[PDB]
Amino acid sequence: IANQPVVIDNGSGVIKAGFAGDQIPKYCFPNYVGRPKHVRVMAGALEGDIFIGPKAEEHRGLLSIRYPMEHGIVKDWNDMERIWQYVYSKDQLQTFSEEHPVLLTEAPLNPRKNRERAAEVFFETFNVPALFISMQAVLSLYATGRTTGVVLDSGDGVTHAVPIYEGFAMPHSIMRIDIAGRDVSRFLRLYLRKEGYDFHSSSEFEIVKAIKERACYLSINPQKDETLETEKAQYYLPDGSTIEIGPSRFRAPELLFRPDLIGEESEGIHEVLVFAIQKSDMDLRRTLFSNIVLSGGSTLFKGFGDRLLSEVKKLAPKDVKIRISAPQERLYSTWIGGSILASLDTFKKMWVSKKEYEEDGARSIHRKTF
Amino acid sequence: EKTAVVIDLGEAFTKCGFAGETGPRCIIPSVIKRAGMPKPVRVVQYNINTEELYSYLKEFIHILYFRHLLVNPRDRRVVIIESVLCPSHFRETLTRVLFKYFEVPSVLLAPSHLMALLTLGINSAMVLDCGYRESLVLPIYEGIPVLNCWGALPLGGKALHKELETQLLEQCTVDTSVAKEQSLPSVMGSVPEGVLEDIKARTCFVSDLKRGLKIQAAKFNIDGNNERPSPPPNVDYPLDGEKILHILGSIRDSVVEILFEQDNEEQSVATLILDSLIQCPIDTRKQLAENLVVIGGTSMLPGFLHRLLAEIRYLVEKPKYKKALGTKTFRIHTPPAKANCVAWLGGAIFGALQDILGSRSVSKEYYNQTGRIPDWCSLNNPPLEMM
Amino acid sequence: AALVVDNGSGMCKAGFAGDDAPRAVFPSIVGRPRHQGVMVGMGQKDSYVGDEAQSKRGILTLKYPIEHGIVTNWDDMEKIWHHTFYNELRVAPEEHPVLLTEAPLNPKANREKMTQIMFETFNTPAMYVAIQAVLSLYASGRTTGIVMDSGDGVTHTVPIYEGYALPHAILRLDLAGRDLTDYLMKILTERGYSFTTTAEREIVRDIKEKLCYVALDFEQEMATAASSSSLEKSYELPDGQVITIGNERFRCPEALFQPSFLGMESCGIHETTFNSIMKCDVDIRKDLYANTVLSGGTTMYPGIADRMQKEITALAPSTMKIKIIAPPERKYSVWIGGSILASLSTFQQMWISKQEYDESGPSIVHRKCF
Ligand SMILES: Nc1ncnc2c1ncn2[C@@H]1O[C@H](COP(=O)(O)OP(=O)(O)NP(=O)(O)O)[C@@H](O)[C@H]1O
Ligand SMILES: Nc1ncnc2c1ncn2[C@@H]1O[C@H](COP(=O)(O)OP(=O)(O)O)[C@@H](O)[C@H]1O
Repeated sequence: IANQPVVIDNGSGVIKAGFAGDQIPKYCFPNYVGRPKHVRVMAGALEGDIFIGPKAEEHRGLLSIRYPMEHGIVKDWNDMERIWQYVYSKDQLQTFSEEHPVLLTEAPLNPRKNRERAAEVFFETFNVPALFISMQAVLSLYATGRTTGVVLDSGDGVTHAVPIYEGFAMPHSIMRIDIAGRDVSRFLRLYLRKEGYDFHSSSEFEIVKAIKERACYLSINPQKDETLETEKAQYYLPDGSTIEIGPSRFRAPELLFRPDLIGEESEGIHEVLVFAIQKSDMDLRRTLFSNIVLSGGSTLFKGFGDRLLSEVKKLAPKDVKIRISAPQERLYSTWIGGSILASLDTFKKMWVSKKEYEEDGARSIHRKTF
Repeated sequence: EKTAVVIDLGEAFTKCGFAGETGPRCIIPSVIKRAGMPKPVRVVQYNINTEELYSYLKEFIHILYFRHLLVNPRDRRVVIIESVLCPSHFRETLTRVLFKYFEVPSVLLAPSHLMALLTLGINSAMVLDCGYRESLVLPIYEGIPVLNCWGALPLGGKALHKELETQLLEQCTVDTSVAKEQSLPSVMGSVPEGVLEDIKARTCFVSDLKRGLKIQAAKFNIDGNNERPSPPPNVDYPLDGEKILHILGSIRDSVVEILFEQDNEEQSVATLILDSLIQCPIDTRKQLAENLVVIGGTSMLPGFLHRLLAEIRYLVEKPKYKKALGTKTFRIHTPPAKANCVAWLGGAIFGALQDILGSRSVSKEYYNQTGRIPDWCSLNNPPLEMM
Repeated sequence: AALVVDNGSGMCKAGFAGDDAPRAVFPSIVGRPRHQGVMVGMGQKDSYVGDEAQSKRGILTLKYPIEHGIVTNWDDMEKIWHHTFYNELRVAPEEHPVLLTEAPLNPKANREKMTQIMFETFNTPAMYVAIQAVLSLYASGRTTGIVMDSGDGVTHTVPIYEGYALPHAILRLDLAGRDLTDYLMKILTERGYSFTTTAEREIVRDIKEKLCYVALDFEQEMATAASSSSLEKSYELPDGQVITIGNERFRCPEALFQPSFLGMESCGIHETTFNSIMKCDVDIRKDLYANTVLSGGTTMYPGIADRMQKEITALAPSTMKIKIIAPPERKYSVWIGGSILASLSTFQQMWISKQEYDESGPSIVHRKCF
């Protein structure tokens, strides 16, 4: 069918929907289902027992948030189908899944059952004309508009670094760590309890995320900011109450670059970037240092690029040019990439028809993936 | 050398005593008792102008020492943490009040969950420590306690008072001094905590699960499906004021069902151990399942533990933890010393610790020089050993 | 009175000369705990070694001091020898002379530092380094024939004729047991069962040793494995959790015969033996075909000999008879050779004394190699 493809970014945090014709994702809402906290047996209460996006925002205090996706993996498929049904609703986009094809953004190095089951849903639950899963790192390069470049995509669920040269992705140099934006929010909630502010409810977890997104700076020298007395910047809640964040503001995200401090067995965000480049051939290493691209939402932290550049410079070889070319629209880069890829005439060959899936089987999705 | 001191810390506020195991456990509930104040005042508040606190610890400390225990404080110093999560005040303040008011000649500070295993001879996990608020579950490994699998709930029992004030008010006859049946509210706008407590102290108990659930069915009388059994017999509580508070036998039964409701909320009184085992290394779950330790005054609530375990075991069959963990038993390790007592003892134990104690201790000097005491949560813990 | 101490990257086999089997066999690993600023309990060792590090996997970070048969951390290596001599063997290094083992074509720095430590740190009366491949011939009592001593670090093929080595015919490959473990972790994660941490890596290695076997026909075995679920076996983890390895069971050991899977860009272990024989003299090739020995613990995979026989026979001439020598005790074949050589009265002259070291220097080891 000639009808314009619908790009959907499968973000653990916020799902970004829209058509390949669109310059930006129009529809961006949190990737969770909101149910009432109290188990409602009686009538005259909140009906439907499903609140998605602005409906969840309206009844935020009343509902209980449960994310169906953890570290880019779907735990509850029934909830994810309802979310994808909300993508093809009257509220958002308002179009037939039978008419328009879809472009998905699956995380790298996921289990094969997760990929096969995800495809099954869009062919069995939804009667999609055509489906194509694409790599998040590759799409970012289409968005930026360069073939060569290292893509450090730090998301909410997963952080992964893929080195690609002249449109060739080295599968052996790819590194994936589960310590992402979601974990920093969990660690900040722990630090805020150490400041004396409890966030017991699942609804209060969103306010910890809101605090992080509003006020969270990465210090160049952590010892000087630790020694220096803080201003104790107050944050205002919807109710009107104030919270004094203080030193917890900057000493929380430190675990991204130093996860050994809390006691998490990982390399670190600056380490995974350097190692991923070191795996590549000696000829390309210099070109990869000179061409680094930041992607994902967990790069929007204040003074992120300044700290990262310093940490990479010390590990990287001496007298080498290190250029970290960050776009202004890092958060929305992945979807824009998908829109560009879908817009290309080459995509026409890339996607697999519903009829081909019915005849061939499940294996079809694996062979066409790359 | 003279050993040692033990500090109030929560349900624990009543735990004043000194080492070794023979000490009195002097009951201080702890308040001031300041004359111009409404009394008492609980001086034990976070988020308090520290000054207010300053003057309070000064006075308490002075008091406890002053009178309460023979102390001759310059020779024995111990602070137990029953908190890991204490914010830096007031610890800063506690030290601060030492330190100069109270010249303190090195102090070791230590957590309850470590002082917990001291008694069973176990160096391994799980420790659940429940008492005044906020309940903590913390697997302790041999050796490192592992925070990463860190869990916490109310209550423990502070909220039982709303549940009880409320319910007392939702029952309602007081037989007043004028032989009139009157509303509780309004003869009284409130029920002082000491009443509430007393009532609780002796009246609340935890039911067996098959019927703990019929109690739940009272709430939920669904379409008449109620199978909440007859309650026990009613009680005339004598109430002070020469009032009588009649109590239904049915409240004893309900209050305790807070601990255990399952909303759209997880039934967490009951997990904790389950949400952490899924977090813990597989290579150690083998010890953690099976080897469980429960300390804290609130587990003196009878029948608590019955259910508790049934519940947990119950829950082990919810697929969600089941498929996740596979199964096995749980066995309780328990001291003979009482639940409240284990922190206290593991404070006594610590006098044994004297060869070590002054070493793993934070120096007075240092503190005089920086005054910095390390926190696990600080980017500068100095290496104290530089001194 | 003398000691045999094999310095394997995986396992340390130590004992007295003349003994049948090694007295002390433990993993060559150092486990340091991920300790935070929070107070720890009593009976806490700063650095655990061997069985203790294997028992406390949960908290301890396990770091192998030997990488590809090269000692990266010498300070930790000394702690392995210290535990071996004083604790495991219960013997002073001053009393008995120590026989050591080296891989062929190793960095010269290893022998230089090795001899310095034993004579200076441990103050041993004498020390002699031997080639692992040469020792394995003493275990089999064969002067002629090639050996494929495949370890955890590296694999090497050294052809020796009538007790005379052909140095030009020696071939070294970095592909070894440790790389196979990392490959197995990746493909198990694709199946669903995720293993990331250092402790989990060791658990996957224990799983590998039990299930994994070599297929005679790779394509036919995978085709049959795809069809029927008879090869699929279950494994019980330390936790109650049980796993089904499936087709990946026999897929791991294939990398030895086809390194392209791991991405080594090298010839297979069967091709290395053939290539070495081709570099050898034309006359002695017949005897090398007749005496192809398999040594080390990396050749303990069920049916490796059957696959080797087929592949070598295909490469070798049709008229030539190819005989593979695979004794039941291959694992301890290198150490047994050391025990036999150390026991031999002729070897008594070959020892380098402390006096000889002091007079000559550390360069004496390079002169008395071969
Ligand atoms: N029965 C088996 N099945 C599958 N793999 C095995 C088996 N036995 C050994 N291995 C593999 O071979 C590797 C090394 O064998 P091992 O038994 O450690 O001999 P080794 O001589 O100690 N190696 P090294 O440490 O270099 O001396 C192990 O780490 C396993 O990966
Ligand atoms: N301005 C911001 N400052 C700091 N952190 C942010 C900011 N915006 C988003 N984040 C973090 O990044 C997450 C968004 O991740 P996102 O880029 O949507 O992931 P994905 O690529 O999987 O869609 C949020 O949940 C939050 O944790």
